Amino acid sequence: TVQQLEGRWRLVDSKGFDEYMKELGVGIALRKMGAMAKPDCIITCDGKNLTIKTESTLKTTQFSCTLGEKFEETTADGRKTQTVCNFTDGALVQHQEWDGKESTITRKLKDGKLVVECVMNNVTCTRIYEKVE
Ligand SMILES: CCCCCCCCCCCCCCCC(=O)O
Repeated sequence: TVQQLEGRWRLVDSKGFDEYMKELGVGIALRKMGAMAKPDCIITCDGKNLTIKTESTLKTTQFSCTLGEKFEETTADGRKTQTVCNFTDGALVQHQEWDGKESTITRKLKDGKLVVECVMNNVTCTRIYEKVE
């Protein structure tokens, strides 16, 4: 259940994230910030409404969405995208679309921690998050 993803999570490990950002076309300024920020990810749900808030000194982002409904997302790197979030096959899937390109971030609960995987054109990433308190 999506509720099982609720809570404040802290990043304990990252992998492939720098390759992904490169794949998107993000420059060093943001690539360095992302590569060195150890953000907190707060996920809360209300029925079908869902909010994902990212917090760090180097950056703070946040967006809300209703499962199954498309919406305009202003990504941390400045992209406006047509995002849809849908909880399917036991994971939260955040599919993005912009300028003919696509990308999807998948968040799932595993062994007690939140495992976030991002993919774009076969280039992927894997961030592990442990619940705070
Ligand atoms: C932290 C911001 C760094 C700037 C680069 C942002 C690149 C956009 C990344 C968007 C995808 C983020 C999803 C990664 C998964 C996660 O939430 O940790």
